[PDB]
Amino acid sequence: GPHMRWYPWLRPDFEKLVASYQAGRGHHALLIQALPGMGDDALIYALSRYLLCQQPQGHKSCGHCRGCQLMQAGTHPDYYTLAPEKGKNTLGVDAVREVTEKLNEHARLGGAKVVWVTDAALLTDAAANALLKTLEEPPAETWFFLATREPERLLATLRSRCRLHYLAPPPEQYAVTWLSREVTMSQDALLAALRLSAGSPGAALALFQGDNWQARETLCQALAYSVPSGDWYSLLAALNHEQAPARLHWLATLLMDALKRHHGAAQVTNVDVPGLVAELANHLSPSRLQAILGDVCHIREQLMSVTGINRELLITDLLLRIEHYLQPGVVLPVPHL
Amino acid sequence: LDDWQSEVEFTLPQATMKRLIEATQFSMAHQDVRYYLNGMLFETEGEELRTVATDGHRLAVCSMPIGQSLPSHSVIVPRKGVIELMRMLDGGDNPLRVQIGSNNIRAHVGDFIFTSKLVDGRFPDYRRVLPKNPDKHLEAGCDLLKQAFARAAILSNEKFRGVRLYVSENQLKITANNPEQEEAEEILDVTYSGAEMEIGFNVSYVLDVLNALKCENVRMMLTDSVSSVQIEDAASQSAAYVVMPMRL
Amino acid sequence: GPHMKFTVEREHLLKPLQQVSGPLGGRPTLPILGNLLLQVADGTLSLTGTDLEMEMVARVALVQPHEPGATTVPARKFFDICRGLPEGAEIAVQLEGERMLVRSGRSRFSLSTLPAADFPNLDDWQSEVEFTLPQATMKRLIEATQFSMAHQDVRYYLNGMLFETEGEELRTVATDGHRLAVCSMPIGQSLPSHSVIVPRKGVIELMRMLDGGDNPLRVQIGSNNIRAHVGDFIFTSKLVDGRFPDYRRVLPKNPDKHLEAGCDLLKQAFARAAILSNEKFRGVRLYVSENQLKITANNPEQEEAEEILDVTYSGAEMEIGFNVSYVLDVLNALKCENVRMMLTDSVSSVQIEDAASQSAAYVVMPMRL
Amino acid sequence: MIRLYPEQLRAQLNEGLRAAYLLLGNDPLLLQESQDAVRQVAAAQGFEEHHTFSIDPNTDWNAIFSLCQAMSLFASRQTLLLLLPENGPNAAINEQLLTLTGLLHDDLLLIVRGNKLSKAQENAAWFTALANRSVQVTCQTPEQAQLPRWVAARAKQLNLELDDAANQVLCYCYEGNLLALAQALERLSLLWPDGKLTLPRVEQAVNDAAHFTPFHWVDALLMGKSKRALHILQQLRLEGSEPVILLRTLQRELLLLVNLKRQSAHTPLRALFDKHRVWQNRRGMMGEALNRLSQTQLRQAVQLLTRTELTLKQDYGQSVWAELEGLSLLLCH
Amino acid sequence: GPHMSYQVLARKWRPQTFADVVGQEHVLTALANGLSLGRIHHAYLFSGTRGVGKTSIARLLAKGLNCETGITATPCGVCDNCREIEQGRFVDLIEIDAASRTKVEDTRDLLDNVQYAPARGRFKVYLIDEVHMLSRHSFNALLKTLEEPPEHVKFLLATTDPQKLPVTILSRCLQFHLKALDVEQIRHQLEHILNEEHIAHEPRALQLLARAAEGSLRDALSLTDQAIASGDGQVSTQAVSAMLGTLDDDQALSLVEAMVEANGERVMALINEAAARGIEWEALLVEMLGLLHRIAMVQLSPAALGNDMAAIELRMRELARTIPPTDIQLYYQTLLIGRKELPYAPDRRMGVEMTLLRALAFH
Ligand SMILES: Nc1ncnc2c1ncn2[C@@H]1O[C@H](COP(=O)(O)OP(=O)(O)O)[C@@H](O)[C@H]1O
Ligand code: BEF
Ligand SMILES: [Mg+2]
Ligand SMILES: [Zn+2]
Ligand SMILES: [Zn+2]
Repeated sequence: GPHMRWYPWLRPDFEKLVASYQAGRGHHALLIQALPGMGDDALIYALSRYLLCQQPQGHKSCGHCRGCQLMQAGTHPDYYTLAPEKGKNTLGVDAVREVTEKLNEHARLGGAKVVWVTDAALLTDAAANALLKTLEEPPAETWFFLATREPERLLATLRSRCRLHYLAPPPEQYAVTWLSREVTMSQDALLAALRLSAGSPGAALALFQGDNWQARETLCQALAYSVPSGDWYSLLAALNHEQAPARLHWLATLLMDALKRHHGAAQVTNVDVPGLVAELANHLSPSRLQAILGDVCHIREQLMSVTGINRELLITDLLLRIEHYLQPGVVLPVPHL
Repeated sequence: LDDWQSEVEFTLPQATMKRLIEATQFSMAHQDVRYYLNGMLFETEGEELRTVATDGHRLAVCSMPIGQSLPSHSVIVPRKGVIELMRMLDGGDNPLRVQIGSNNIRAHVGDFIFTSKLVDGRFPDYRRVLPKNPDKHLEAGCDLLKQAFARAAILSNEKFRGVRLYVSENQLKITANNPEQEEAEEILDVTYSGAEMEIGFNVSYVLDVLNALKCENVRMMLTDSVSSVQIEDAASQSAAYVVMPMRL
Repeated sequence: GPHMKFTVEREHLLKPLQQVSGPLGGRPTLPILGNLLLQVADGTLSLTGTDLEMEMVARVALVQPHEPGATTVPARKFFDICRGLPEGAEIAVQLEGERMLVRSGRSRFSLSTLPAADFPNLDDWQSEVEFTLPQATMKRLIEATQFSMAHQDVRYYLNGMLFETEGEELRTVATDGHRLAVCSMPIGQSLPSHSVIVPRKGVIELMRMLDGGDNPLRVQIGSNNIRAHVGDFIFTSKLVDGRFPDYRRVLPKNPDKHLEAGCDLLKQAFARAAILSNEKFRGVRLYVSENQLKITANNPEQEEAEEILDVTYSGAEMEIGFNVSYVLDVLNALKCENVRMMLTDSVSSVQIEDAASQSAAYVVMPMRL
Repeated sequence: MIRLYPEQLRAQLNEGLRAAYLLLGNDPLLLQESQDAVRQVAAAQGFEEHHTFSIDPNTDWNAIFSLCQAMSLFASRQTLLLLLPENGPNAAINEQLLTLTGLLHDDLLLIVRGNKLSKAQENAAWFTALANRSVQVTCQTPEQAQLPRWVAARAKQLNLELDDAANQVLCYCYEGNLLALAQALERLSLLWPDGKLTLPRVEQAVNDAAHFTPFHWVDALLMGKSKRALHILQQLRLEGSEPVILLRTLQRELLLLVNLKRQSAHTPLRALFDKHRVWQNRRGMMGEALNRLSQTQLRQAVQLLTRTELTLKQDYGQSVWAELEGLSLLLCH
Repeated sequence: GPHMSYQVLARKWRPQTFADVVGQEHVLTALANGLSLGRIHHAYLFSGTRGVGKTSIARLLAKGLNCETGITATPCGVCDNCREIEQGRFVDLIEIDAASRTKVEDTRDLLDNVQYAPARGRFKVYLIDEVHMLSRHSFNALLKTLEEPPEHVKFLLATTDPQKLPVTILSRCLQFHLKALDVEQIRHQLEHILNEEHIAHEPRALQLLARAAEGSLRDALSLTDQAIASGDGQVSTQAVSAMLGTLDDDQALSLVEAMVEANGERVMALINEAAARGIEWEALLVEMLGLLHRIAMVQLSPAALGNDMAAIELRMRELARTIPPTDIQLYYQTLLIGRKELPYAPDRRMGVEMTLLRALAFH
């Protein structure tokens, strides 16, 4: 939201990442890798505020000056943001083109010339290759920042120019404590939120304050009828909310916990639904369970990658295939190639 | 906001600035790939202000004394800045207080304030561009050349208006062909003291140079059928022009 | 083929080409519409410019032995070469078959040629009226009637001027929205009754080429072709058909309020009221009282303009809105210092005649402000 | 504000006119018929000048002050027409309409066409000020329940004596637009000026309406006729019908069919037929569609449909027609 | 003053002469001999993976080609033209990023440009980079100027991958496949750089940095900058190990020995501990793959033990003895496919969990 939100565990990293700029040895580029809602956005914002501030205070930005006063108004003439338009999802060549053509001119306020790409994975590869020159060899006093959920999906070249700084999710107990201070409910839900979100406290907050949690509950209840009866089709309404990737991820997490329960493991992710875990283990055969988990992950990938795919057809075929697999006498697929 | 201190300060007559800009404006790049070309170089040294403009096929240098001791400085002002600078200054008022800083330029003209940001970078030197051993020379009245080239440019190609110069002792000749397989040819009586030479120019830049030269007599310097031409006032050395020729 | 030869001085060649440039170029849809036609007749050169509805012919006098023949040449390039050459240099023009050779001084040029692509009869009139309207007559007539006529209007016939010759006088009328113009010029010749509509662009071409207030002109007006012989040169245009409103039905509307007095004072007042006139509804309010006029304007900028004028009046108190632009054109084309103004109603046409003479009359339908 | 129906507008037009007119609806046949009926009414009342404007996002204030200048005092009486954007009035025109509502004269008759608008759009002040002055016409396309009655009445105003079989086939072939119903009715009337619409006469035309998408291609599969739906697909590919639309039809219909297939073991057929609120004329085919195609057939069909839609989506398009007819030939078993 | 006199090593240590280039002797030799002998081709296409030197070799070639001191394989580096081309302010070397200039307007602009005379150098050279993403129209318009240009026009093409080039574009230009830099070459160049810049280091961290960057010297320098940013401006084994998050052979062998004996509970507890320490999962998978490779080598011929470390080689020898080759092959294949599917996994940790739990399939 307004200037986003600082996150308490982020303070160490920023300090390190500002030292390299205090000494003047700062690499112009930077590819911050951080989970969604982790808090990398606040880090990039605070960095840019320090960089473009005419008087950089020790570890702070200014205290008082116009140089970042224009930053707070979000109207600095050097500070550029590259985010896809609210009505679109792919960052076009045109915006990066405008930013890079306007970079060759001098710094308006006599300071740095800071750029920022809001999310690098959204960059079209044509835009990435238009931005390659600007990243590799920028003009003097030009800096960059980028944010990625993962770096491996980026273009082979763009990350090669940049430093791959990493944001480690906070320790499990600290994250649980912070979320408990923020949101109040049973710790099983909080552990499920953190482990589901791969440790991103911001993503756990989004899960709680977002409706999905209740919808998640819905799914659990639906499975509570499906697995004892072998009637999975009735899950359709639960798995279609334009959140098919996230809901399929929750389903795959449940199946992971069941397969863990087979090879009895001390820790599993879903701790709010142990009875569901036990039931899933009881009814389903391990080979069938792994084939079903593979199909769930495959469908989630197919939905996440290709936009414009029909969600209803995919999920319906998935549920029919699962129902087929629960019938004895079927040959299950195995990952290969 | 606190104003930026200036490292280059001077004051100019409106006539001098207008002459410089008219002399070099048609000679600067538009959206060209080389970022440091889309602008005008304002060199200053001694008591002389010099102005350089290039697009890879053209070069206008205009030097005018100022009488004010000035440091050796360089600066590039982009397309829009200089266009609206020329638009801004038109009257006869003496105040032209020009301030050049590290990143921006401001010219005060009475009640109007000029503002733009400089194209960061270093301009190529013009002296390396002007041929150093011109061993062929030509002379003619400025208006005769300008009218001749305007007349011959009528039936040239549309997008790139190439013309061919045949320069010899007997006379000067210029010809033009177009995609419509139309021929135009004409003769001028320039004084030459050499042998035959064939060169290929673009009539657009030549016509622009002649139009903005604004003198009486003009002298051309030449070295080779591929090297650069150096057109100048036959009565002064305050402005020089270069037109890299055309392949045929 | 036949070959042509010319040695034509530049200055006496420019004015014909410069004049005929009207129906030349201007997005030529065909390779033949954008070119000029040359022909040799006895000791004259005819230059024909065509745009499929307006044909402009210029007669250059020939003073040298010139080979007869006709050709079609790119009009723009010919004009440019003939203009750029040094003053007073005779141009030598020859037809090299498919090419057009032209030489002058130390310069040579070649042109692409078209043998015969625009040579039909090109014209056929009826000539109901053949008045020898002298120069000064239609000069003032057309400058007083053109105004700003119909553009994009669905009523096609309102584009062209209405000519009506009767008795010894010709009445020229023009309707466009609120505004309407008419001039009754006393030709003085026993002339038959005739009514015709001429295209607006033809009118502007005739007025522009007209110039030179000395020579009587021959005007042959039919039902589909109109020809005007302006001294040396000839112009011809098509004719718009009927459905035009009768000026005898829109001019006389039984005016009952009469007013007079200065025209340039009204011009200044109208210009100063146009500053604060409604920018969306162009027009201001006119309060009419006995021997007094008041002009008021209230633009959306919440700026009020008011002026008082000494205009004679013996009728009743009135409040009439009007377009400032239309009436300002009326005043400017009236070429007079005093005007007469007849009011009928706030929704009925308002007449404005010249106080100098009845020869010039106008109508503006009032505005509702 | 007087809300009317397209047939009942004429009477109102005869009784008295309103300075502002609104035509909201998707079906353009009644839109244009109402518009030019009002226009000929105005012409019968002396209105001569008729201005029309196409208001778009490009249309703006400089595209509307000429309009405002038009209807002050020029001659006799005139009319105005506008074309509204696809989403209805925006904030850009929210003020233009307010300005236009400030000047209403008998000199100008205001006509407005468009589709249905958001309930917050008529909640604007200009609409409220235009309530007593304007008349709105409903111009949506109603359901198919009244479609045979409406088309029979229309053919009566078109002087066409339809048969029950002719009515059935003409309705069943053109459930897309009143334009199709019209063009079919006038084609039939011109071909046979007598007006008797015998089924053998009406069936010929060129085909069943057009190559359409759903009707017979899906219906033959519902009854299992391979040859019929297969020829229909051949014709669809002959005319270059968009494969994506065919896939969308299959997605929207086979899912309902799958819903019908379930619960049939533990619930009587008709209870499932009316639980889904599926059309009874469609239920008559849904019956044997469920009876013939078993659950395994449904699973295989949906699997191949998903494979096909996948391969089509990432720009491969690996013989979409071959896989579509494969779907058909599975559904015919 | 405050103009950041410091420059990143990835650009400060860019090659400036044909004797400063690390490796690719197979192309430096050809280029230098072509410069000297009098055979120079009008279109050069340097292709190779990231950070191997296509741009640098092209820029050195430009430096040599239009040097005023003849046309030599050794640019002087002190003249004007060398200095501007090094700075990139030369008029006749024009940098075209093919991602931007792919519309027909820009290609028409380029074809208009090529018809004229140079300005300062002998040759006007267009360094077009990332050529493999010019729109088909751009390539078809560029064919003529790439085939038979004027005398003073030469083209230098740089591409990240030759595959996307229209094959006809390949055929008209001179291909130079820049080989990926070997780990030894990268480590030696890093040693030379770090000794030159008076930065303390030790060879172990150099080997780790060379291994992490898969044959890309620019990547090696990027990791060098990351390793000196953290760890008080020095390169050390602990620093690079923490930066990469790499793990010792002991833990990966614990994983493979628990998984080869179907100790699922132990495997999951080890994964939990590894997540608690927060390792890089791809690193875990590469270590497992390496251990399985070594086990396979030991199985094949007893001579090739695990002797690079030879710390817990007892476990490796025992595991080789006690497991048939088929089972090890299946474990390697499973772990490898799982490694291929980390990006597609909803989470890295859960992707590795999927892969390991699937490896647990055999009894
Ligand atoms: N062959 C090489 N020799 C020395 N350094 C190299 C070599 N290849 C790459 N580098 C290093 O990589 C950095 C970038 O090299 P560059 O030539 O731009 O690679 P690219 O082919 O991908 O454009 C150089 O600044 C240099 O430090
Ligand atoms: F980073 Be290189 F130009 F492939
Ligand atoms: Mg490169
Ligand atoms: Zn500050
Ligand atoms: Zn050199």
